[PDB]
Amino acid sequence: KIEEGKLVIWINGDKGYNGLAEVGKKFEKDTGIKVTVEHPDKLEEKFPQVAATGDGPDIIFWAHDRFGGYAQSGLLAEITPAAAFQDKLYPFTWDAVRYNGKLIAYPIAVEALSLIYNKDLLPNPPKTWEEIPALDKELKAKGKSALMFNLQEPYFTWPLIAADGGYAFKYAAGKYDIKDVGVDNAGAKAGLTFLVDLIKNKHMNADTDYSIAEAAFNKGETAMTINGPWAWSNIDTSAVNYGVTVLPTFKGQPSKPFVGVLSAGINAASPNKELAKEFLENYLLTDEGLEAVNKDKPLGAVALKSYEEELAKDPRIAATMENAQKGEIMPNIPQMSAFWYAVRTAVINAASGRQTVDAALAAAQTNAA
Ligand SMILES: OC[C@H]1O[C@H](O[C@H]2[C@H](O)[C@@H](O)[C@@H](O)O[C@@H]2CO)[C@H](O)[C@@H](O)[C@@H]1O
Repeated sequence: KIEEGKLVIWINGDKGYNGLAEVGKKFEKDTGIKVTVEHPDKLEEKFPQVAATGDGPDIIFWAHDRFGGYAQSGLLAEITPAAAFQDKLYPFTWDAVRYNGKLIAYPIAVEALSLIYNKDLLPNPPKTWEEIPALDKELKAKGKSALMFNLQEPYFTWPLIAADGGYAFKYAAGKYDIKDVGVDNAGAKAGLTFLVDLIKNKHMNADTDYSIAEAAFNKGETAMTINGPWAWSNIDTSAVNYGVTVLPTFKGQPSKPFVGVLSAGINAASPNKELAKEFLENYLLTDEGLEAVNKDKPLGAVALKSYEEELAKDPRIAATMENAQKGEIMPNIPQMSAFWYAVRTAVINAASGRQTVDAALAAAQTNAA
C-alpha cells in the first residue's frame, strides 16, 4: 500500500508541521520528489498498527521511548549513516536510539518540561510546590488560580512523582531491570498524594486537559503552567509576559521530568529507504532546515551540534536544559509502551478521587508487565 517513489511524513500536532512543510518545497525544488506533511491522533499507537499490516508513513517523528518498541515488533528501518555524520550530533542522542548495539533512528531535538509563569499577574515564582496552597488564595482574590497544567497525561505528572525517588525500571548492569518497578514506593505515593490534596482544596481541577491549560494561560485565567518549548509560539503570539525557570522542589528535592528526544526512523515495508536518508541527512538537520522548524514551533535544545550552540543563548532554553539535566532520560525498551499507561490510569483515578492513592499505584506495579 506504501507507494513507490514519494514521501509522506508523520509528526504530532503540537510540534512544527507548518515549519516541516516549508522544508518540503526545497526537496521538491531540486530532485522533484513529493513531500506531504501530516499530524494524526494517537500516532504513538497508530504507527505500530498501520506498519504491522504493510502500511504507514515513510517517516515518523516522536519521542525516542517508542522506537525500541517498534524495533522489537520489527516494523522499522535500520539506519546506517557514516560515522562522520554521527560526529556532527551530540553523541548521547544516539545512546537513546540504540536498542541492542544497532541503530534505528536519527535524533533531532532534546525535550524537557519547564515552569512558565505570568510575569504580569505573578511577578516572582514559587520554589517549592508546597507554597502553592497559600499562593492560590491571593490570586483567587482576583478570580485567578495559581497553577494549571495537563493532569490527564503522565508526562506532566511524573516530574513531581520522580522527585522523591519514583522510577520506572531500576538501572541494573547497563540494561534496565524490568522486574523491579518503582511506581508504588513510599516516595512516589507521597508525590501523587500532593497532586491529589492540591485538587481537594480546589487549587487545581481534576479533569483539566491540555487545551484548557494552554488557553487559560494564553489569555490569563491562571498565573502558571507546565509545558514544553513547543507552547512558546502560541504564548509569544498571544502576547503574554512570561519567564521560564526551574521545576521546583517537592520536599526539598528537584522535579525529575522524563527527558524525551524527538527522533525519527523509516518503515520496514517502505521502498524509499534511501530517499528519506537523502532528505534527513542533507536538508532538515541543518542550520537552515532546523531553523524553519524551530521558527514555527520551537524544539529548544537541538541534536545537531552546530545549530544548538547558536541558539544556546535564550535563558528559556538554558532553563529547559537545567530541568533536563536535573531530570533523567526516558528508557527505550518495549514495556515503556505499558509503563506509561499504568500510571496514566492510576493518576486520574486518585486525582479526581475515584480510588485510594495507595491502591491505584500498588495495582499499577502489576500493570507494568
Ligand atoms: O510520559 C509519557 C507521555 O509523555 C510523552 O509524550 C510527550 C512527547 O514526549 C513530546 O514529544 C510531545 O509530543 O508531548 C507529548 C505529551 O503530549 C511520551 O512520549 C508519551 O508516552 C506520553 O505523551
